[PDB]
Amino acid sequence: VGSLNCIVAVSQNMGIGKNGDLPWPPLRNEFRYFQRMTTTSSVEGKQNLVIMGKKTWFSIPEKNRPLKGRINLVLSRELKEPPQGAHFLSRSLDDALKLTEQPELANKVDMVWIVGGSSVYKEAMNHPGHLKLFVTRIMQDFESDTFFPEIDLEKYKLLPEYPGVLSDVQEEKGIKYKFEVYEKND
Ligand SMILES: NC(=O)C1=CN([C@@H]2O[C@H](COP(=O)(O)OP(=O)(O)OC[C@H]3O[C@@H](n4cnc5c(N)ncnc54)[C@H](OP(=O)(O)O)[C@@H]3O)[C@@H](O)[C@H]2O)C=CC1
Ligand SMILES: Nc1nc2sc3cccc(CNc4ccc(C(=O)N[C@@H](CCC(=O)O)C(=O)O)cc4)c3c2c(=O)[nH]1
Repeated sequence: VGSLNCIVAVSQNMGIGKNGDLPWPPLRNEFRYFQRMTTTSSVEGKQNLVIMGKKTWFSIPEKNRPLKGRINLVLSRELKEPPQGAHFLSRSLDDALKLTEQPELANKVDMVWIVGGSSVYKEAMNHPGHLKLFVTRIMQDFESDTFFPEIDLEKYKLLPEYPGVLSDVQEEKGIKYKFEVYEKND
């Protein structure tokens, strides 16, 4: 199995969600960035795995679930089976990551992408080991009811470049944003 990664888009006040959707109106190229990052696999005959909490799964429009071209794994202790359209169900992040080492998935999975929400980001974000964060900084405050956990910059180094990530300011619908990649190894 290849690298472990989180990806998120976050406002200045560290918001990621409001009322089961995003705090901001749709940013179509930002959404395409998420698709591109999470789907593109650096390894022949493998695809990437996405790990998400149950509310994040249900926050994706049903037409667009599962996330195509990726293996979709949902985290829940209440569900008894994967939701309609999802591929796997685990009861803890440790369990999900162990599952990628089983015979079913060992040779199928390239990158693992944690796609939220707050509790799985926080646990992944303190998982000792080599981890990257792909963070879109939405450069405005937006009312939110879900937030991204604190990024400890002593351990997460902001990388000064990364191939395939644009470095300048982006703007859609009057909203400026920029792309960042962080890396820790501990
Ligand atoms: N801006 C962005 O990049 C993103 C925004 N979002 C937004 O965030 C919100 C959804 O996030 P959030 O509310 O944090 O909810 P989550 O997606 O984390 O869902 C929480 C549910 O997932 C299960 N769960 C979470 N972590 C684990 C775990 N480690 N092990 C087992 N089960 C787990 C639980 O289900 P159970 O009770 O069944 O056990 C829990 O009640 C929405 O507003 C969405 O739009 C989400 C992702 C990214
Ligand atoms: N940087 C960032 N991280 C995350 S992490 C995360 C986890 C859950 C939800 C979101 C919400 N944003 C979405 C929601 C759905 C889609 C979707 O259906 N996408 C299709 C293709 C897009 C299209 O149809 O062109 C797909 O990937 O094929 C794309 C983006 C995000 C999200 C985010 O918006 N941005």
